[PDB]
Amino acid sequence: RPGGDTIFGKIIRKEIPAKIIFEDDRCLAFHDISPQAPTHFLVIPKKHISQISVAEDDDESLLGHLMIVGKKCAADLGLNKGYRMVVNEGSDGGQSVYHVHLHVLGGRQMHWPPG
Amino acid sequence: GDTIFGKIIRKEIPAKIIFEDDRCLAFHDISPQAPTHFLVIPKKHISQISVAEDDDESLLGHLMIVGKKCAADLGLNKGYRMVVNEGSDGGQSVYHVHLHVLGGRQMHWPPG
Ligand SMILES: O=C(NCCc1c[nH]c2ccccc12)OC[C@H]1O[C@@H](n2cnc3c2ncn2ccnc32)[C@H](O)[C@@H]1O
Repeated sequence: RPGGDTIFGKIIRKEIPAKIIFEDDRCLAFHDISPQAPTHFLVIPKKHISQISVAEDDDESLLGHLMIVGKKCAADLGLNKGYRMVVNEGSDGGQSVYHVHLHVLGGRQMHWPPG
Repeated sequence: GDTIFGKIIRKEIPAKIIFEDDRCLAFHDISPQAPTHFLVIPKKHISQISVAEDDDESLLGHLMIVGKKCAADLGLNKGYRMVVNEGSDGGQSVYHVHLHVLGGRQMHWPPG
């Protein structure tokens, strides 16, 4: 299926409700249901890629697109004091959904280390 | 608006370089927050992700691809976390765009 089998595939296909921020032919941005900051959203590819470790060389511009859409959405949402973008890989990185996704967090001071 | 990362690109100060090509550089972070902690930066001086141009998408993606190939080469088979900080709330420490890659331990939630 277009978008894959994960929960994020179902969001892409409008089978499960989500609070969409932005959508184009390549990606979808929506608020996280378990926010860790005052603003916390995800940007995901519509093409299913399970995790960043298996991304193809030809997936470069798509991955870049996630970050451009992320920074544009942060702007549109009024994160003028800044934000943090996170991609997690595998067990050690902390991945509960195996569909590549960019976390964007802001509206408070983010601390170091980033987990 | 030169930065310390500009000096690193120009080879004017030491850094432990992992990988270089014509448009980016990966090197170990001087202040590591995990057993493995490196940066991937563009050679082009983009001050912060918030000012990246549309035309830069491919380059930003390249940082992530380079980062994931370096992680594999450094033996990070249990996973890793990639981070880009923007602005004071993001805790951006150097005004030259950089991708952090951290692994070699469990990374926690929230991510700061
Ligand atoms: O994979 C990850 N890793 C980060 C967290 C983590 C998990 N395991 C770890 C072990 C260690 C450290 C961190 C972690 O995050 C997936 C994200 O998807 C979010 N999410 C899941 N379902 C929906 C949704 N967001 C909107 N939705 C709308 C409708 N349905 C959903 C979820 O809240 C989470 O932040």
